[PDB]
Amino acid sequence: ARVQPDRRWFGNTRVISQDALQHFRSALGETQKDTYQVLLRRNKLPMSLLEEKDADESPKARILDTE
Amino acid sequence: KAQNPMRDLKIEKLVLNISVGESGDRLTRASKVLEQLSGQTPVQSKARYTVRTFGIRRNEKIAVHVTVRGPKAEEILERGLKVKEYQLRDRNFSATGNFGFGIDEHIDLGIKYDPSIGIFGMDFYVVMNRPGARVTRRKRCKGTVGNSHKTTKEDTVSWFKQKYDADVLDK
Amino acid sequence: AKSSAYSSRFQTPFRRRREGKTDYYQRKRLVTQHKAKYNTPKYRLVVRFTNKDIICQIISSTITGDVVLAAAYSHELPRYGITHGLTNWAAAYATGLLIARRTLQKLGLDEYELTEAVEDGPRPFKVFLDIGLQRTTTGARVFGALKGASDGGLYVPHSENRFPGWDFETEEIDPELLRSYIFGGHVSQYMEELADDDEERFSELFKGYLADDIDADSLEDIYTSAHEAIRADPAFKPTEKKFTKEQYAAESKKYRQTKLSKEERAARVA
Amino acid sequence: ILAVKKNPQSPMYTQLGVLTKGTIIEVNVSELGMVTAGGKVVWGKYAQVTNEPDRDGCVNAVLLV
Amino acid sequence: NLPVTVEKPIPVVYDLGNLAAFDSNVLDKNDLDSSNARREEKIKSLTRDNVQLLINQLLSLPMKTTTESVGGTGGQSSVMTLLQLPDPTTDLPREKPLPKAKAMTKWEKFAAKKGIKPKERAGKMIYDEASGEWVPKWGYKGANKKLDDQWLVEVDDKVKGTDNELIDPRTLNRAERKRLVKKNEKQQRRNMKN
Amino acid sequence: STLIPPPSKKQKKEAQLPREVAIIPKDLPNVSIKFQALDTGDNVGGALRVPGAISEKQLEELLNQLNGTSDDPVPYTFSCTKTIDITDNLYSSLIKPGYNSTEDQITLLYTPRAVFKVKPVTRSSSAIAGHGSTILCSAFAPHTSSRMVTGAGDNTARIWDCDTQTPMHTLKGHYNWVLCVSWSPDGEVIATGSMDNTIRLWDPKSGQCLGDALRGHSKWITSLSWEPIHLVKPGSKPRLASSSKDGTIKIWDTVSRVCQYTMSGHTNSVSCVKWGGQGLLYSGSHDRTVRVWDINSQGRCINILKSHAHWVNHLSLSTDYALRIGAFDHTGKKPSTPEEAQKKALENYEKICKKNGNSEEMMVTASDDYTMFLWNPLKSTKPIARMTGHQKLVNHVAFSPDGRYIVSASFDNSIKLWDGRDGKFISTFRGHVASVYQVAWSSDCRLLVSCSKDTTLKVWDVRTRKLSVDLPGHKDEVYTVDWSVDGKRVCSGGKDKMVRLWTH
Amino acid sequence: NARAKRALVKREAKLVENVKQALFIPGQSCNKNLHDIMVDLSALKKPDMKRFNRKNDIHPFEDMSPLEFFSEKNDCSLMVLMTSSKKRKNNMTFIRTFGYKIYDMIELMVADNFKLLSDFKKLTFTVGLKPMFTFQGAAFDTHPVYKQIKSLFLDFFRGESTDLQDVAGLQHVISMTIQGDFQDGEPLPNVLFRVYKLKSYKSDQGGKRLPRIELVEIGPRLDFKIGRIHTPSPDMVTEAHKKPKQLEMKTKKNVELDIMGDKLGRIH
RNA sequence: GAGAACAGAAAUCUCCAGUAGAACAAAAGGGUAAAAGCCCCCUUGAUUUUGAUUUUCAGUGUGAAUACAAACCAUGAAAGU
RNA sequence: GGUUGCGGCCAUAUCUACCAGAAAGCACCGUUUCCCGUCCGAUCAACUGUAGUUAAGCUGGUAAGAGCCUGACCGAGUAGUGUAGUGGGUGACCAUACGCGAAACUCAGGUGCUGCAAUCU
Repeated sequence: ARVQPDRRWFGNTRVISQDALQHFRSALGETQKDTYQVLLRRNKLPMSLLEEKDADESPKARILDTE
Repeated sequence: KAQNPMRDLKIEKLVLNISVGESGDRLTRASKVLEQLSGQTPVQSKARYTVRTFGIRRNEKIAVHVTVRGPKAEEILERGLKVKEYQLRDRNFSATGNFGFGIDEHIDLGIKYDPSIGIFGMDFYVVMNRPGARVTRRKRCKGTVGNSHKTTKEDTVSWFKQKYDADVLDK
Repeated sequence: AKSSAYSSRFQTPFRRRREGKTDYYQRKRLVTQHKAKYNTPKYRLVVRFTNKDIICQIISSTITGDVVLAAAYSHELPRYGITHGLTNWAAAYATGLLIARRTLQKLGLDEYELTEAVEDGPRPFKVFLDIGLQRTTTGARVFGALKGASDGGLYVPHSENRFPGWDFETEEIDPELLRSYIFGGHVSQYMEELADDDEERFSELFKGYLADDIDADSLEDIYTSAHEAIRADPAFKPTEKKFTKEQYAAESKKYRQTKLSKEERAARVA
Repeated sequence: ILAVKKNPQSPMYTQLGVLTKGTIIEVNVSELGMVTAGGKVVWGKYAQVTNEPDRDGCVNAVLLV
Repeated sequence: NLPVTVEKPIPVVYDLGNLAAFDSNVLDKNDLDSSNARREEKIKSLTRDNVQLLINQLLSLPMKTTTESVGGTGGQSSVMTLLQLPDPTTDLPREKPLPKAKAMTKWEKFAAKKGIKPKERAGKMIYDEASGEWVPKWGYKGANKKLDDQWLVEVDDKVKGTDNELIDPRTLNRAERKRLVKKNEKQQRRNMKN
Repeated sequence: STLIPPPSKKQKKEAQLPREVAIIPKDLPNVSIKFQALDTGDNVGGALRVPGAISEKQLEELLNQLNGTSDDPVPYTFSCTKTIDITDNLYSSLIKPGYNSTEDQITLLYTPRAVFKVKPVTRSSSAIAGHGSTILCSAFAPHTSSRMVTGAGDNTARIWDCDTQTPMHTLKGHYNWVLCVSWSPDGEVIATGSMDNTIRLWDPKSGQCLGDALRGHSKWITSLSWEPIHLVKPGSKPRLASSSKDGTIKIWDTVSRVCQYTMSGHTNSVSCVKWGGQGLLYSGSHDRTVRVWDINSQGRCINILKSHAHWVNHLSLSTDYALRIGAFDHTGKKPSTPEEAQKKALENYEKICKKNGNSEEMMVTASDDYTMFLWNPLKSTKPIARMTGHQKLVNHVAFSPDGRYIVSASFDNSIKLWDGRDGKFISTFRGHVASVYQVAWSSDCRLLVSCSKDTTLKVWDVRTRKLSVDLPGHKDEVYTVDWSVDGKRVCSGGKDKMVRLWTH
Repeated sequence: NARAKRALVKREAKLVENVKQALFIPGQSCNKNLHDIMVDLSALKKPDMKRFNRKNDIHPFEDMSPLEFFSEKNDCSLMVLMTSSKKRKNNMTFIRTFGYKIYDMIELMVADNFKLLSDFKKLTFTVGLKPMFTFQGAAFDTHPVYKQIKSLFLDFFRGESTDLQDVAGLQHVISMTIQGDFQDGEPLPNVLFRVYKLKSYKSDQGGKRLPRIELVEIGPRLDFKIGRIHTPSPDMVTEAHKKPKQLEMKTKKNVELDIMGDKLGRIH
């Protein structure tokens, strides 16, 4: 069991452009789900980047830092 | 037009050529003595054919040469003319106002002889042209030299007679 | 002894190729080749150097022969305060700055086209450097003109490995040496070295500086003032014409040789 | 984990998705905030497994940079 | 302030992929004949109306904008707003016919019949156990030509008793490799013929 | 690279279908509108009928004629109450969407704007070398955009000429990291506060150090502020306030090069000090408190504001841009006399300070408790508003130059836009994939630039509330960014030891 | 050798074809008027133009082999043969070829009242940008001859195809108008070919998004009389109009792709 | 075609003329001359990896080949290739 | 009208020999510290327009020069080439109606037109 030296291991495998990020971010939120449509295949996307929702309130501050 | 200062004949380049024939240590010594003569590193020539009689393979080293331009060229030319005791044949000059001659021994030039150096000869070749000859050598707007402006054999012989006061032998 | 068969079968090149001043291999790629197929018009920043003048033009290729949009020359520099060294690196920088500022002023980018119907703001003006038959070497006056135009405000795509001060070993530049070449520090250093070493060379060269009483330390100041003047007033003021077109034409045609008629030629032959 | 790129033991194990030591995997690197020279956001890269998950109950990998 | 609203009896059709407009309205020969001096004005007015309608459609087309800067790949800058042209409607003949699908070779038929899935073609590098380096398996400095440079080769016992003993085994292996290459070339030529 | 899905066959057929043309109707009836100011809520003319095809320029001229100031018009923008701005004309902005009928009235709120325009920066002018360590701070000259000062971790600062993108001067007085750099509001002296608890003053024209360094702090300098020109008496030079890690704010008179006051009320490191236009100073510190001091009362602490549960990281003022700019403007005009400079600085300050009845100077504090507080410290001691929504600490906060908006750059890879008056939330700027370090406005309050840990800058359009242009190019994290006063250049610097200059 | 292989691969057929190239061939008899008209058309066609210079003995309606040989040698699917005769003065023959074989040919004669490109002396468009097209006449949609004319000219001057267009490149428009409506049994009216350059101004009625358009004639102005025709075979028409259909996604019933890119199936 | 010690018909150098008559592939009825020829510099990546897309292999079909596209990659001052 | 920069048409523009070119420009020409490249600052690179020259570069004219090019109501609707009325002729072959259609030869001529920008005694 050996791994040969290759520069393909150190290259980027997946990238996304800012325009694509904005398009998918705007599309996520405008989806109107139909009960008679089933999911045949899920698209592979950076959902951690795409799932950003505006929140009205912030979480409580960590008091153990100051006291 | 003869009174115009741009028709003066001067030295374009003095080429010292040494064709040793066989590549090796003798070619190295010829290169070393050419360097010690001209103050500049010589350049080698690659083979153009392959002849069994001449003992030359394909793409090998046969000759070296040095191009000298300026006061150093004038000094080397005056040394060569002092060695040749100011006597040049009529056939030494070419049809384009350029002339050459062979020197059998470089020791006559004044170079200190060394046992490892040996004995070497060289071909002097001096090129003459008037100012304005860079039209044929510049990159942009390349043009030909005019008919009246081209250097001729009689003109360069007259220039040599005026300069060095050396007779040109018919035979 | 060229033969009539050789003359008949001879194939002459283009006119500009015969009087070699144009590289058509470069021109076809500069004009007819496009990175994308969006039909964006292209412009060339043509830079040429004579023995005494620097010509910078912005040229757009057209089917009826190309058209010049703006131009700048080194003989306009006495207006801004540059009277000596009209073909040096600093002069090329100033000419590039001048043409950049003049083009920007003419276009109104910095103080009804169909693009205004679709886009809110104007685009930066993009020109591609055209050098013609010139050698690409580190420390060239054409790249100095390119640097001047880029600082002036034209978007000229370029790398910085041909500017003065570029280190060959490490892929980096010396901006201090670049500033020295911009403000003519090399010329001032040569002037000081000549004055310290050989007084006869300093009398022969730089005679105009001595005649106008210009010190070697004022080169930076006069170049800075010239750049400020160019930025303040980049408009094109043409030279005042002493004479008129008819006077010029008549006085030139007086010396130019008149044609001889065919009947006169026949009379001369017979 | 995004994909199993190469299991050094066998391509059969690679296509079966076996996670052993020395396996090259593809991982989501969105939270690392990597941007290329051209402004593209990197969200997938390669890593090599450095442990035995069948021994220690977890997968440890080193990102190949 | 001239209007941009052109009223036409027959509606002009548009092919925005080719940037073309077609109007099938009535054309009078009297206004377009060479005997009339206003033919240029008439043609210019009709072309002006058609170009105005085409430009109206083009400016009503959807527009693509980006955020990437200049100097990048793509050819579009952030300040540039482009039109999104639809696919052309007009059908035109091709300059060349569509490429036909190549017939299956003997190897392809055999592999399909025997269920031989194609190789993964990961790379050309293989590990040399006799050394500590990865070497190419073929080509320039490939591992398939190491026998030629091998310093010492044992002579096989099967070559004994034949006249080919005195030949260099490196030369024999080179000849065998060339024979295999020529056989592969002949099989490719045969597949092309069939 | 991941691509958006391609259009379907039905969508391509719909694209090939002919397009509708949005043309202005000719029989459009008259529309009743009521003018109203955003700041004051004053009604002009009541209900007036205008043509339905009214353009923005013609409506602006109508408003100027109503106000009686047609000779010197001032460009305004219009909004209608869901609030929708007027882009091109009333019909396309409101009537074409059909939200408001022709019979119903339209209430138009007018807001003043800038006469000039700043084009967005779309490319890098240059990448200039010279610094030996990471770049820590940067600033532009107030009078001109051709001078930029940059302090770095190699114990040096550099003055760069922005016209040729070349270094002009090197400032090598300090012994440790140059944490903060600042320019005098009259453009005469550059102040550098370093890691070695010292402050040095420099003449930029000669690139020289004025006397010896200011000493007295025991820990490193955190922030520098200058006395406003409109408060400085003519013929005098402005004083320099400095905050530091030791918890003291020291005031220096540079005419005699001495120290006058040493405010010492804070119990922890003072994050920032700001010198307002009403002779007051605001200090934010790591003891969760903001202290309001008076320069006219021997540096006494007027007020202590305590509403945060963590360190207050940054604070900003409504008139902060005017205080920084002094008497200069976007055209780079230089007053001839100190009296004229003082009067012009007073007018520039008042145009932002005194409006809607009484002069107010709002303050915003961004803290490590993921939140911000909006205060009006002159009238009240309680905070006017609380801005929440950030999931991590708010590293930077900035008022708009007109004081109408607040922008907050946080560590949750986001920027947030809020109203500058009441602090209500407006929008979120997203696109950074790492924590945003700091932010900067343009001169006409229409464009924003932000630098991030993801080695990129981003320019955002405030009106459309979306990303305008993404700027990569830095090899590592970008720490400092600034926009020129005339809005022609943007400077940035970080860990790559290179100064990036960006132009349109 | 690799350059030769690259040239062969470029010349071979493909799913997305390249821009069609046009070869301009002088005939045995040629005139200065023909040369100037050819120069103007080649300027409109470039950089997808190759021009011969010598005289070629070509009769398209008597033989096709020299044209086919030239097309195969130069990879030019468009041919413009310029000749002159007493029966056909200023004859331009446009030959469109499919697969190095003669697909169709048209033969037009230029009228005498034509003005060259240099007669107008006006600023023109940048080299190498696609034009707009206008066609006037219901025979372009009904009559087969004008169908062929419209298809030939759209194919000739269409240029490179793209899905994104910059608004700054919309410079010139080619107008092809039929000289009045005609009826059956009448001689075919001449086709008038004109080139115009666009100008835009504020309209004050279509807003700031719809400007008023104006035209300035550039030239050349040409009047083509339809001398001779040669139609393709129906099977050749079908073979030339076949679509590759490989690049696009196959349509499947009850299967859709939403904006997020998920594949969704419908059940009933 | 002229000039230069060995060096002559063929070794090496110089000047002028030199539509390619040299050298690369194809069998042009118009291939290439500031080159497509010769030399020098940089790259050893060229079997990269992403794809809801085309085609084909099941008991391992979110895998692999295959077609196409894109992101990259190399070089150049750049246009671009 | 001369010239300079970028061009289109690519010999009416090319080749060989003489003459003229006031001003401006172009070019030859001066130097080698800096950037750069060569055996050679010869080309390339840089500095000064400082020392000079219009001798060359370039443009124009001249030659019953070579080469090349344009109109023909010039050959000529001709040679040639494809059908045909049952046209004859058991015969090798011939006028005819309709289509397609040259060059050799002759007459008349010629040795650059032009777009953009700037400059000129």
